[PDB]
Amino acid sequence: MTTQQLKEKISKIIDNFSGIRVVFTTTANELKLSRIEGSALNSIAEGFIDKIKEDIINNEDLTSPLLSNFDDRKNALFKFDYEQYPEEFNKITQAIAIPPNSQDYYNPLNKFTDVKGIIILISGDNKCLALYKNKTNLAVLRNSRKMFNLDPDGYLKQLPNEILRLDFNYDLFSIGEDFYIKNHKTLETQMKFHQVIEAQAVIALNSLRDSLLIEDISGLEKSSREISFARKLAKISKHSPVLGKIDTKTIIDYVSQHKYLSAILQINEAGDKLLIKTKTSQKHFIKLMSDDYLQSDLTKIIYMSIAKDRLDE
Amino acid sequence: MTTQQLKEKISKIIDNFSGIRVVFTTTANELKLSRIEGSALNSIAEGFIDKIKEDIINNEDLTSPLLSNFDDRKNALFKFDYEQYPEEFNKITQAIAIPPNSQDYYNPLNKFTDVKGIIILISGDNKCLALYKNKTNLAVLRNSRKMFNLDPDGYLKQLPNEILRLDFNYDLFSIGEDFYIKNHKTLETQMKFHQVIEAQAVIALNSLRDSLLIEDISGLEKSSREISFARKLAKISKHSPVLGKIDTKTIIDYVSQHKYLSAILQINEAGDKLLIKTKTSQKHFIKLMSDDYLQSDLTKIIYMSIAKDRLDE
Repeated sequence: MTTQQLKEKISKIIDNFSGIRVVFTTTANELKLSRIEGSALNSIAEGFIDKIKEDIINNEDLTSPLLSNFDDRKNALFKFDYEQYPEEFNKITQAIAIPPNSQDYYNPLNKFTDVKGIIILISGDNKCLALYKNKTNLAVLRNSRKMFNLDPDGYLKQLPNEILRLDFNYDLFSIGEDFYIKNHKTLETQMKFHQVIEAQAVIALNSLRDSLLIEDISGLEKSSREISFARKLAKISKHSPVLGKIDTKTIIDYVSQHKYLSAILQINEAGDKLLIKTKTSQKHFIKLMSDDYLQSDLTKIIYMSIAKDRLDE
Repeated sequence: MTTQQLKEKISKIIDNFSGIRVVFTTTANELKLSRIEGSALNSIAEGFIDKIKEDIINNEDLTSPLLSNFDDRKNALFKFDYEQYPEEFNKITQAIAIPPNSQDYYNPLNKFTDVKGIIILISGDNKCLALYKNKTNLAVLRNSRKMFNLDPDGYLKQLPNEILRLDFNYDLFSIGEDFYIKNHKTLETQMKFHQVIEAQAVIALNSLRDSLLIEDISGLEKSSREISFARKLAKISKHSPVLGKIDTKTIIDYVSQHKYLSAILQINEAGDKLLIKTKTSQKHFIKLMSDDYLQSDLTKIIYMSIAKDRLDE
């Protein structure tokens, strides 16, 4: 389901906006309905609709690649292509379909410390888009305290620091039965997705040691505890057009002949394995199995692709 | 000044943290000093240090490219390489150097509607890093409203709507005499940099007209009122490895041979100029002069680089 089709689904919901209702997900994994005032609700609706337009509708550089094809692209919504739905995904699926007559409402004596996330149900064209935000530390919003009598020298101090936020920023959303991610840190941390990524990264590490391309993998095994390397290891494990496709000797000779790659990735003292241990050399070898080292067919200049897309498909 | 040098400067300030003091910049372009309570000041220091570490120190994939070399890369702090300092740049430069004994303090009767931005002066290793935050449009809170006496009759509703925010999110910062941008929308909008960008885009249009490579520029001028195309026109005007090379016939033949481009970028009946009228053809020609169409010398697959880095340095 292409990016343009995502745009037309979003515009069908937006331009036929039917209603908005907000679901709080608690720490006990029960969807408690909210009690947002009508005027604030209209303001919320307006702001979030504008945010959706700015990020999807009028966003011409909006790209929809796979989450397992993780790269560094701003204004990019990743398609969730994994088999494992963290419990909040199922909670959002059920959040789509609380019947309107339900009295399962959120008691506000909970002081908004039970609030674990916030679900914004924007409905349109008889469909229901669902946004998810989290309950961050309340940015520490300090207001001037003018205790005095009722203070031109007062000082700034957060008073309640229990007030709900929703700074108009979806971390992820779901249309139909298709989930999209904007703030990946939320998925890997709050929803505890790092397990899946680290397991796929271990699969990649095993394929690398079994491929016998490098000499000492303890460098990569050390770097695999960080998630910034685990995502790239998972990307290589699931999408590498180099690992498992081109033979090892061709890769060794490619590094040898490639002037820059040889100077960036040092070659082994023998010549059948590679010596890749330091953080930068690890990152370069990672970008090597990612096929990010590309030469121009016009200007004949080599580049370093942070984000790329196949054109033949 | 490379990215690693930024990393060691930032860790020098962080690991030798000496103090933090906050300056409010008003709408009249005068730096009024703040009155943040000590504990809240401590929370600010803590949170902003964590954000700085997460975005610079512990960010292993942090890139520091030029602002005029704008591409779509997350975890990237753009180096301000223009000659024109928007007024807030000078305001931050002067914010670095308010003497500690200054009593030019912000009177809080202003209800924080005079607050135009917020300057966070994080000092360390006898240097002063300076963060800048603004009041983003898409920002809102909600507190519970309910009372009766002091009965489930009440709703959630924002009431003060004057409270200062300072989400732990810097839009840009300045170390020494080197400015870096994170939230580019803040620069192009609040600081009104879009004039400079549109001027560079008109310069690019003129350079394209002088190149005599295209036939009709009316499409480009229509799309140039949008800023998302103006940034790409500025990138081509200052960095294009294709524009500025007088070889239109070579580019024509390249497009002809290029399997993908030939279907999108049509050649005229005389074969000396290009036919670029539709938005899609415009976007493809833009990514063409950006040298984003790159073929692998290993997998022999053509790709579309959203973000790239020249490797020669």
